[PDB]
Amino acid sequence: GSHMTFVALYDYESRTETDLSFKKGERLQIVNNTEGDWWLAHSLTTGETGYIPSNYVAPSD
Ligand code: NI
Repeated sequence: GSHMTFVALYDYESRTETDLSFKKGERLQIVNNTEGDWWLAHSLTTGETGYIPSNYVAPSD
């Protein structure tokens, strides 16, 4: 709940208001994971927030 972050595996460009654009290697907090395919995430690396494809991240663990 504050102990885990995820790492971006690939670059992703959002053209939607609510998606997050990110680069591979960013450190992300998962905010909402109620759905399996799209998660609300916050990038600690950029300070930006938005939905991400869950297949584009893996736990940093
Ligand atoms: Ni935690």
